[PDB]
Amino acid sequence: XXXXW
Amino acid sequence: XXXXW
Amino acid sequence: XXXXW
Amino acid sequence: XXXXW
Amino acid sequence: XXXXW
Amino acid sequence: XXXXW
Amino acid sequence: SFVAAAVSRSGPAVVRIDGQGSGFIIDNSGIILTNAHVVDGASVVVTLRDGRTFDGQVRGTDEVTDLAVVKIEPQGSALPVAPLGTSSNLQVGDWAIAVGNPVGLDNTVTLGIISTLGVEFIQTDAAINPGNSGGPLLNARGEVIGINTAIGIGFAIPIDQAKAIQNTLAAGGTVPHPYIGVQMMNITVDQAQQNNRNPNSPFIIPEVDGILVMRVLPGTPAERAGIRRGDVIVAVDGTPISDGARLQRIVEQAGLNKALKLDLLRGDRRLSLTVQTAQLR
Amino acid sequence: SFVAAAVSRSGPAVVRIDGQGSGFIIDNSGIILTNAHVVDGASVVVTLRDGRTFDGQVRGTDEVTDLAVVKIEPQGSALPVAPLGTSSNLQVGDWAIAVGNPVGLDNTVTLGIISTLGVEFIQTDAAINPGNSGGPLLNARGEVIGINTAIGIGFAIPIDQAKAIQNTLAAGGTVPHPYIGVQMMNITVDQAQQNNRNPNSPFIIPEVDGILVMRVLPGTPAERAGIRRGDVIVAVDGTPISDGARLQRIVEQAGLNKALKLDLLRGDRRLSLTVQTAQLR
Amino acid sequence: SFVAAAVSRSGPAVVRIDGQGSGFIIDNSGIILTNAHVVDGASVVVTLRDGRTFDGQVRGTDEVTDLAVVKIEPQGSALPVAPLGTSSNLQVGDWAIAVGNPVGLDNTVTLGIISTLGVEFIQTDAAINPGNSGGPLLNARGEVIGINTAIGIGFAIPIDQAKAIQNTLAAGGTVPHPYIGVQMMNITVDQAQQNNRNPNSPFIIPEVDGILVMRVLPGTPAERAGIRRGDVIVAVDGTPISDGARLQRIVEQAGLNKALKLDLLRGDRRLSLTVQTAQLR
Amino acid sequence: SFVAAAVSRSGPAVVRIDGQGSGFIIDNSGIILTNAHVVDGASVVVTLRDGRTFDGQVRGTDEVTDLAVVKIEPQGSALPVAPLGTSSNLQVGDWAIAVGNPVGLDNTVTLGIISTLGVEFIQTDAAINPGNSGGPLLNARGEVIGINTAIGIGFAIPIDQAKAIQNTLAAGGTVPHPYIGVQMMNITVDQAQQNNRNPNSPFIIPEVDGILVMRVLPGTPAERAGIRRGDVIVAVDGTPISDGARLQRIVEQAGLNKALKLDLLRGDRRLSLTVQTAQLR
Amino acid sequence: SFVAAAVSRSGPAVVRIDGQGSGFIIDNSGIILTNAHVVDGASVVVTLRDGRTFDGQVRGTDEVTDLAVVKIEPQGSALPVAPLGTSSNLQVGDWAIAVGNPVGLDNTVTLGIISTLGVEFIQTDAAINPGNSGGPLLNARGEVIGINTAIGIGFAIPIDQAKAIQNTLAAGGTVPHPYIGVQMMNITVDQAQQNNRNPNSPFIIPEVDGILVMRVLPGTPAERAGIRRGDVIVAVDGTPISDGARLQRIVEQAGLNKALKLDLLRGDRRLSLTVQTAQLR
Amino acid sequence: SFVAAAVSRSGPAVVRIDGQGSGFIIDNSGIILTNAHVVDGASVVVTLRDGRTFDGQVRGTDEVTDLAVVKIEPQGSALPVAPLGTSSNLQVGDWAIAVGNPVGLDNTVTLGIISTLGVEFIQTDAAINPGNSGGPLLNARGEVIGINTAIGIGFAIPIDQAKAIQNTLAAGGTVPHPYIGVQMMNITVDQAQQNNRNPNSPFIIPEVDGILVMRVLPGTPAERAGIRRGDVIVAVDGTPISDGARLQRIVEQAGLNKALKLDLLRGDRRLSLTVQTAQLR
Ligand code: NA
Ligand code: NA
Ligand SMILES: [Zn+2]
Ligand SMILES: [Zn+2]
Repeated sequence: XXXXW
Repeated sequence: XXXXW
Repeated sequence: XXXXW
Repeated sequence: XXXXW
Repeated sequence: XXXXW
Repeated sequence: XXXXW
Repeated sequence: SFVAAAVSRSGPAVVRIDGQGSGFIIDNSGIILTNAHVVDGASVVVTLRDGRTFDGQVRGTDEVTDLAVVKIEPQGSALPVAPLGTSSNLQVGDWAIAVGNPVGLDNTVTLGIISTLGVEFIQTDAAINPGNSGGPLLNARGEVIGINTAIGIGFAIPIDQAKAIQNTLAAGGTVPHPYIGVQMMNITVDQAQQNNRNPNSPFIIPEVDGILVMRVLPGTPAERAGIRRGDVIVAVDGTPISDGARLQRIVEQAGLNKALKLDLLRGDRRLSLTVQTAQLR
Repeated sequence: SFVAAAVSRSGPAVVRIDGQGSGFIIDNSGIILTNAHVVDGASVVVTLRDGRTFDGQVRGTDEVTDLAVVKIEPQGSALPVAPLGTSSNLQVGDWAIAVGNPVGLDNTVTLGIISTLGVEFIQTDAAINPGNSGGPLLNARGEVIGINTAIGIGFAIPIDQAKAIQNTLAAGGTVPHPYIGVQMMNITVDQAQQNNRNPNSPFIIPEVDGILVMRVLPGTPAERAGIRRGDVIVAVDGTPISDGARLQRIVEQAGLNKALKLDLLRGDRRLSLTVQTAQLR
Repeated sequence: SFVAAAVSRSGPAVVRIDGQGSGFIIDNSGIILTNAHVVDGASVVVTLRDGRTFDGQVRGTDEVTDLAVVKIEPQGSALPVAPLGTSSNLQVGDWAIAVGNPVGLDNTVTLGIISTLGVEFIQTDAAINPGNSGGPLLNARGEVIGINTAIGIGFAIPIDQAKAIQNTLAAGGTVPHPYIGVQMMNITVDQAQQNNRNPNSPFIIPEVDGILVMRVLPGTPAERAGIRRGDVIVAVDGTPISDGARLQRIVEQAGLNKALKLDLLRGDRRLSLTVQTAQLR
Repeated sequence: SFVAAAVSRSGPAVVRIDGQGSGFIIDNSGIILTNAHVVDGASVVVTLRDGRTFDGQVRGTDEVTDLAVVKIEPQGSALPVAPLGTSSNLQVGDWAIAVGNPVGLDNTVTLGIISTLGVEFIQTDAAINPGNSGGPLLNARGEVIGINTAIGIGFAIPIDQAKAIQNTLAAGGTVPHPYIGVQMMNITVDQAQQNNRNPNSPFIIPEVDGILVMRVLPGTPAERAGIRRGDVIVAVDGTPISDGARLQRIVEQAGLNKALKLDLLRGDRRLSLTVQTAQLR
Repeated sequence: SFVAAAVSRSGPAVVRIDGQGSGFIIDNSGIILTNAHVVDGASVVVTLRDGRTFDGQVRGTDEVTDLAVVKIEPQGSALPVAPLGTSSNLQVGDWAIAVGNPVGLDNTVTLGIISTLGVEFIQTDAAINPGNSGGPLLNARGEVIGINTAIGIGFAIPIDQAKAIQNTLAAGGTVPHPYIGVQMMNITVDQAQQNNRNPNSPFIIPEVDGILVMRVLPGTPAERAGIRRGDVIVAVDGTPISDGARLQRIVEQAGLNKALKLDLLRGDRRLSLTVQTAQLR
Repeated sequence: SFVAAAVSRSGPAVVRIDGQGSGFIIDNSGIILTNAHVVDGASVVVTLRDGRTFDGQVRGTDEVTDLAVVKIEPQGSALPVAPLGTSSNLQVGDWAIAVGNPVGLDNTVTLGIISTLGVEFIQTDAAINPGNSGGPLLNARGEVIGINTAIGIGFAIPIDQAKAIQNTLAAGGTVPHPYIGVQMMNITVDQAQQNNRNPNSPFIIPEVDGILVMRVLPGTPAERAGIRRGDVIVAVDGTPISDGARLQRIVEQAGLNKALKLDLLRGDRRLSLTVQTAQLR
């Protein structure tokens, strides 16, 4: 997963 | 607290 | 010298 | 500028 | 030389 | 030993 | 060399922007593309390859895409223009030419290939550095297909991407980047129940496959909606997800200030909250 | 100097042990105290201040107290003996003299005071180093009250402590150190519910004040009894605890291989398990 | 040990303040001295040596002297009080006892001497650390003569100094520290004309002996009065100076917001400006 | 781009192996080549470019050649196969294409040339990294000529090399690598007698040109045969040697457990010993 | 590969010079070009690609151009010769082939393009390293156009440059490099008066645009003529300058030991001095 | 404090020498002792505690003892003089007071004890630093017994040592320090034949106990006499030695330029050479 935001 | 063990 | 300030 | 020398 | 081994 | 010199 | 013909074609449009960095002129009006990180928030001096030092203002910026639109006033000789290509038909292994203008008189040029393709981002084994950041990445024919971005593999913002937000950054510089503020991770049952058997894991994941909220970012719609670390969003809408990439999409497909309900379980409890999408900044 | 009289009194009994380190002779039989970490598991050569190089064997070791008992065979001139004092009446601010024998002919001597008192451990602003580790820490009268331990504040194992396990390490070298394998922490409601309001805390603590299991050590009675990180042991026996120091005691008061039930809650669930105390190693 | 009697006398008044640090109670009202840097701007919990955890507020702070006055409410048993001595009669070589309370139950105590004397600042070879910072430095009789300040030589704010600004920090916490914002240096003709013969010195000093303005600090009365780097203040008032220490004095003897004319030459030009003294912050 | 046609030809056979790394399928049976260091001794999951996640076992490993043979079970669509070329006719300056599969869906591709030739090892200025290690190195036509090995110059194990030990690592994974355990060096009279005139050289070399034993490795046939550092093997068999590379050969031409006599002189003494070749491990 | 034909053409002339480095043979007489920094002042052994180890002497050196001319004696087989091209017609984007001989038997070869053009210096994205330093940089046809110089962008001394000083370094090795010893900088009014408004700038620049003497180098014609740091040379001859690059030229156009008057102002004073050009060393 | 009386007694004689460092006045003539490393070869300005800035010249230096004799001219008030004690009767554990003058007006004073005794060198747990280097180390009565030397244990050159070479450094500054240039080591049969069984030891020691020449220093009488590394001097004169400390003595007992024969064996060969003692420099 990455997420980021 | 310490714990240790 | 020191100055400082 | 460069200078050098 | 190398050796190695 | 020390040596030195 | 075929690259010489490409550099001869787009090279005269590649300018210096002064912290430093490169850019390139999009049309004779004086519209120049560069990296947003080339422009430290201010609004710079543009030097063309011929030595002409115009004076440019920063008409837009997208921080999250890292690209700006600078403007200069056409006077005297015609402003050289780099021909835009399209990045939607790029092949992995096609030639890539990174052109910069580090001083404002020459063009520094490196050669490589399209190392990988995201559409989303471009990789290349063409040497990309501060010397050409903001400058164009060309194909074998000399039309720009990317925008070099310095941080042996380099990155370039696709040109079809910049096309999209051009007019916006040309005008009022705010691009819609909806978000919620959750650093998520892909979780697997065989990672979950495997986690749940490590005595020193932070929290037991409630089995299943999904997106494990790894972090809630401070002052975000996800903090405000009461989302916690360790939570597992199972379904948005009714759409089951286990991808952390896929969720980033549906947010964006929803507007700004768009309420999205979130079915998630907190260890044992079933929990549904609605975040409202804010603008990433 | 009053310290000169102290060094003259215990100094000739302070020996070199060879990684390196110091030790001191406890009686004319050839019983020598030192740090366990001076003895790298093997069983060394002892040099007295007069130059006599005896040959010593390591008859015991306590790793967790970090102290060994070495033996040498009395021959020729009488083995000098350092007089043992008692550490149970030490005052914070009493003179402390750290004597070592780094070469085996002289005594290096530093002077300080009792910097703090644990009984449990001694602190001193007397310079303690590899040069005197295992050597004695004396009072103003020149009787040993500690055993220097190198790691401006130094540490010394109290002498009443070594007295306790002397005969044991003199004979079969295994001292009873019961344990369970849990790195705990003192938790407070006002730390707990305060934790429970940070969106990015690992696990919600179930309110209360207590011992928050911070870690379960691999291959320990606590891992074997199914204890997890994040657990909260509320009562052992029926005895409510919130101290991580206090729990270390009751374990020791129980024997080795002594079943101790543990009332603990896992988030919401009430959970009682019995660990069986093993020997720390 | 004579220090034991000193620790027994002032030690029970030495408290823990919780980033961390020590302090000591000045009278039964609950007035406690510490370092300003022990108090990170907020207004903390005070633990006495007996275990009593009062709740303290920070009634004052002097950042430039680095000392605060904390207040606690006397209840139950009488608050222990450390007797104040006077630092105006200190001798270089007198015993110095640094007492801290790092945990809130014991007192950690180090011993040294008065290493040097500024009145202005105290140096000591007594081990001074985070464990005793804010705590008192005592003489052989056990009355406080300084306030330990952590940053083998340690520093202590003299006690006569804290006495001066006690009532102020007890009440409204702003101490008069007039200043102008000039980092000066003592210059000598034989340093000046010696400078003036180095081809790569920044600026030629106009011969003479004096205070060479080395730097003008941003947003200061000296920047506002048009003082530049390289300037040489020859006379204030009519008083010729070549000391950078001496000038610091006359500023302070003048009030706050006190206009002081400055005769200075800028290379060749004679120049007189009036700075107005501001409050160091 | 000619590389695009090469990537289109071998690229679909390039797989992800999961520490991480790449590999490539040798035939439709499910035989995959990679680096031994991609396989941390265990026996991994294989992802094809199309997303198909098979499950692979490690049927062999050669640590000293650093290459493994993984096996997957063909099911559904035909396993894509990369066509093997031959490395025996490589020219220095021929195009080199390094293909990896770092994620399991795309192919990352870098372009370079054959930087140098050992047969023994391949060098290339094609960017070789963890992203393509174990993956294939192709020629302009798209047939594999090497196996990328990460450690601007990269290395690749020649493909003719892997061909040799394929069946072996396909079956029982032990390749004959005879050795004796001696780190040797080429010595020259004009290095020897030149050594012998430096007063601070370790040992005088007995003049001559040869292989100076620089080190005897612990637990090796050379330690067991009584070979020492500083020794000079003059003749094996009757074959005079001064090359440290050449000796490595004759060992290998002899079997495993093959007694080889060694004429060597120890300073002055003539000395003949027989080492028996062991398997490098 | 087209590079293979280029390496086949000039490669056999590329030799090893042994600190280490490469070189290449200019004609059958045994004239070899390399970097001056390959030759640590001494006068080395040359190994050809075929293994022939001649013995070379260093007949010249230019330190400031960093290039030497080595000589070997032709014997037996004809010395292979690399064909010289011309660097005066190089295009940015033309292929560049860096050939070295790191061992003396093979040729290590990297491929890139002409990254930028100074005439003055050549940049290339061809990997340039210790392995090929002193070796030739070729065009697509295989004639040398530069001399690799190690210090992803590399540098090469243009070949037309080496041609110029060949005969000189072939004979008596001293090339005319006139100089005065002043590290200058381009100053702008809008940098000057902008400097003059920073209170903490070293010296006020006397407005104007020009060359600001930033440093006077020790033991130089500029120190001897009384030039100081902070000075501003306005006109040499009568020629107004603001370029630090341009001044470097007119010096060189003047001979060695050539008096050049210098109109410069020192803050306020107008000042004219004559430096006499010395030889850079 | 007893130290206050000591500082009051010798303190006024402790001066600043200006790289920096301290010194102390030996008699009213203006004879000052310090460290040779305080004097960077030049011949400094002396500031007394009262502020009087005399001007001193360096009349001698012993580099290997690290101590200088400076001279100042007595004028006006009587030069304060520090009373010399004797270091031949020092006891380990006697008080030690390190006095420096870092500024030239105060005396910085630290307190410790005699940590160990070489006669040869003094150790102390009194804080010794650049602030007091060259300054005196006093006993409880305030007479100098050493000279602080900065490099928690500090070192001091004994005062009886400086007494010896005072007149010499007062006059012509060359002290007899005979030497030969051999870094030796104590070797033991049980270290030797133990060495001789490690296959990777540099050279086999010829059994025995002795002084193993570990290194021959460049340009020394030992290099000139043909001594090599690995050699073993068995007997000088006829005197068997195994001590590397003891040999240093007999050299010194022999004059300068004093031929000393050396019976030594080189592996197998018996070898006798005569070195001639030079002056250490
Ligand atoms: Na002390
Ligand atoms: Na390329
Ligand atoms: Zn101390
Ligand atoms: Zn490249």
